[PDB]
Amino acid sequence: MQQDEVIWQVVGHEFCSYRIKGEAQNFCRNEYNVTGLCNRQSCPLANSRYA
Amino acid sequence: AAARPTVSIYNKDGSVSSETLALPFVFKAPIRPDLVRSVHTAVAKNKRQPY
Amino acid sequence: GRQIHRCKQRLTRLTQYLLKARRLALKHQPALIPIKPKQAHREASRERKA
Amino acid sequence: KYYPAYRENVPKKARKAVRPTKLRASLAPGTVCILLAGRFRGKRVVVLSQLEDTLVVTGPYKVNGVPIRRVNHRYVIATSAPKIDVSGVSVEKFTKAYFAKQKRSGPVKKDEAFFAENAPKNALPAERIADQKAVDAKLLPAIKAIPNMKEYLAASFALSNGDRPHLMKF
Amino acid sequence: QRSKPASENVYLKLLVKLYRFLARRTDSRFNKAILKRLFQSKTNRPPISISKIAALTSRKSASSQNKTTVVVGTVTDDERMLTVPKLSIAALRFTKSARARILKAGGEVLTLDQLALRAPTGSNTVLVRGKKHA
Amino acid sequence: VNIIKKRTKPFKRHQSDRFKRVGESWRKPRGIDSCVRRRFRGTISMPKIGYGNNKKTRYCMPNGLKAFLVRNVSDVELLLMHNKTYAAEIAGNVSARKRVEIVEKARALGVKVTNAGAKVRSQE
RNA sequence: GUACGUGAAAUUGCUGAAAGGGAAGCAUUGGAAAUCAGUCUUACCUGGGUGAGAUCAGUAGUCUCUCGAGACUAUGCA
RNA sequence: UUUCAAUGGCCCGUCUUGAAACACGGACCAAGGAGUCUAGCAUCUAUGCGAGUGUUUGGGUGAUGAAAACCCAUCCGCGAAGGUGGGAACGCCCUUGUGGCGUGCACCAUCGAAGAGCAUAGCUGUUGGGACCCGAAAGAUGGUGAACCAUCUAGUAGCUGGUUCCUGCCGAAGUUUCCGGAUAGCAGAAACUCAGAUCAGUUUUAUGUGUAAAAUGAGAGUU
RNA sequence: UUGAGAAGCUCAGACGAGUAGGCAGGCGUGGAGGUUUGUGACGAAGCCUUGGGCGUGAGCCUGGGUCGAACAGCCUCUAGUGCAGAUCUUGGUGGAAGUAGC
RNA sequence: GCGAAACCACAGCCUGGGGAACGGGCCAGGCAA
RNA sequence: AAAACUUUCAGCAACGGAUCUCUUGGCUCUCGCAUCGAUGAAGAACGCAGCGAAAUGCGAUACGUAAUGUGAAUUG
Repeated sequence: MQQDEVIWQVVGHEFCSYRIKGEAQNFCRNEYNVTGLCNRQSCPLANSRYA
Repeated sequence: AAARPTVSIYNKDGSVSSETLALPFVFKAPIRPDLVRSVHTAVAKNKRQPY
Repeated sequence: GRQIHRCKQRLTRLTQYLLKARRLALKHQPALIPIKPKQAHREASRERKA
Repeated sequence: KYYPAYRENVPKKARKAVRPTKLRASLAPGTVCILLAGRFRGKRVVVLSQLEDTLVVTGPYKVNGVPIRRVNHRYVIATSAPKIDVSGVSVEKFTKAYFAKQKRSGPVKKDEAFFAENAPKNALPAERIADQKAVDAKLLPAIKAIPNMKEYLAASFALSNGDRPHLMKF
Repeated sequence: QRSKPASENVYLKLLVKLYRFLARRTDSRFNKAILKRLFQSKTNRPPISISKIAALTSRKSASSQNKTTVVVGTVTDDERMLTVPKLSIAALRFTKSARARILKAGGEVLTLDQLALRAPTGSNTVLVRGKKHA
Repeated sequence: VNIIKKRTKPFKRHQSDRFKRVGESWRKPRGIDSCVRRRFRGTISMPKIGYGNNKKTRYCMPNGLKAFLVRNVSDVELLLMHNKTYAAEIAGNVSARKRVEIVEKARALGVKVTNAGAKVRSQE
């Protein structure tokens, strides 16, 4: 019910409502992003422990 | 697959209740974004009208 | 160390935001009064007739 | 706000260390030279002493009026004129700081900038002239002894028709 | 050539992700072989029957001991044989009829992830394949 | 890593100057006997992968920033931590009302706005 | 302004510009004229004084959470 | 951006032709405009189940579109009807490495005599259907005053003209051979087994120009 | 050392003609379910323009002028989806030409 | 005064050679107002 | 070499009616129902309005009457 791997394989690749498709990089609209980009280390939804 | 045995029932007033339900076995089944897509893809063409 | 690294950067980058918000408020920066396409046209036509 | 906000890749240790410059043999101090570029191009100037890159040089104020100035060795033609003793003048006081351009300093209150009522003048300080007058007092006596040298510095370098700089050594 | 599965079973792209690390960070050929076969098409991965597995471990001199049979692909049962022997099996998929038959009388069934945490180097595992001709 | 381009001029279509029914959008000439397709002298060039720019410089404005299109004021906030590499391009249909909200917010955030003076007017 | 929403291209007339020995045409390299790109010392650090505030009180209360973590209300500004 | 200066560059598409020569088609601009829809077959891949498989003929049901979704009764379709060595992988070692001892999958050799489908979706291919688009006198039926009209008709084509965005990789053959073809070959695409193995529009050595056995290189061979 | 969109990041070397043809990744149009708590009378779509940019390119973003009511980015679904030709269909418009001439 | 249709890739000095016509474009030439 | 003429580019005005937005229309599928005429149908012609250009409506009881309603408008 709580897996960083399956959650990422959906949000990271199928569809996440916060991703902005840039020209070089993807940006994340999620308010809890420490970087503002769409990454695997950055994304607030996949990472189960976050700050 | 180990996750969250019990769920809590909320009354009308919004306060939690002491009763609880074991998380159903369905709530651990595989999560497949590709298989849901290629089934929703099909099942959504079933209320179509011909032109 | 990656996770603590990114939080410190954000704290650094948020403080610079708060600083810049303060200094801009101090300075008497100009307002930005926008431009309307209907009033601009109507005044352009009414003038020519005048 | 000191913890580096971004990745900010730092410059790798560059393996370049500054070494002393090597000047031309004829650029030894006390050599008449043909200034090439600058507002005082074409005059003839003796070399007081060398510097890091340039040559601290001055022409006789009482003859040519060339002040002590850094002139890059590349913009100087090394003339084979008979060398002039320059050992007398104190060349040690001539440094980069002495020839440094005045720092962009002297802030003004934000009312005098308007109406243009704060303009100073950087007019040459007397000790700068007094430094040169001492240099003249130590080089003007030197130069008159060599015949025609005083007039030679007075004259202005130029090329006539059919002048080949390579053929006629300066 | 083949270095990315054509599949879109998201969990097979997690199984490969585990055996891409194992293959390149261990010196065993079991991992390099397992990873290759996780890339193969559905046609190239034949079903391997329970009876065929039962014959292979209990073959010739028998002496099955407690070796674990590993196959990338399904393990369909064989109702044509009544007494199934004790078996430890790892596979991508089982059939509910087969998995019950292994569980009811004998050992246990495993997925490729439970084998890896037990024998990451392929320690004492039989790697079988089904009949390709079909 | 400075912003250097392998070519400035655009690739125009062959014979696109002569005709007006022929658009200037680059179309590959597939003519069998086409000498201009055959790379003769005095002809025009043709897009090749050899013309790509530095991968650390692709999409980069001449001042080094990569344009980033911000629709509303929410978008200008996420450029908080990439203000040194991205520049907040304001969408063309964003009204003059929210256009000031975007520019004033971006000024304090520290990010660079590319079209900060459109449809608006200053007042002292 | 009823030849009436937007009013594209072809096409034609007027004006301004440069050019104009049987073509034109485009491509490179510039020049010239004409015109736009974008400008920014300013902030940082340090020193003191002056009044402050609070996430600080050898301090007092309430609210939601989970002792202390928040949002505040007094009170003093060490 | 216009213009000039110096260097340059034979009109595009089709077809023809090695190539051109050509002969065509092109007064200009806008819009419209041509591998599509479907049944059958085979292939590759993806998914669900797996000795099974397939709810949608139909019935049950669905209060918020109820032509959806959800559920399953009786059939039915398609399936179902042993040794030897080489071998993948593994263990035991043990002079370790080297290798041996083994256990030996898929499969291949040998001696011989422990089922893998079904259904859906896609891709490419093929056969029909108006069948990529346009173009050959028709003919027939039935009417109107030899003529003319309307439909059957999407009648017929090996032929003619046309068949629409970008980049990247690989890239022939252009012809043997038998005989309109089946071969082959070239190019691929997959599956295999090996570099401690074989090779070469190769060259030597030498035996009688061929053949056989050294160098120079390249991993080579299959289905 | 932060460089886990492991579909990422990084390192090294060689290489780059191309028809028939084979393979792959993309750009664009109409509409469809999801989404951007998206844009819009403080001006949507469109249009022109020697404004500025982005991409090898298909294409894209933006400034100004007109304009006046709608529209779009992203993930998938889908098809009457991309033109320079077809003596192509339709409409428009020239030279020929103030000519043949009446 | 009233006013077409045909036609139209675009043009239009030749001299020669330019191998496949090449002259209607290419190079040597003159001409070129 | 300027004008004239020829040429390109820009401004402006014509010309043309694309594009964009919609839309009391088309097409497609499903659904319910059973109803013409010798008691003169379908069709046609001629008429008819305080005035109609088409267009509908109507039949010398003519852009309709009776009756049941609604309840104050027709509208150039």
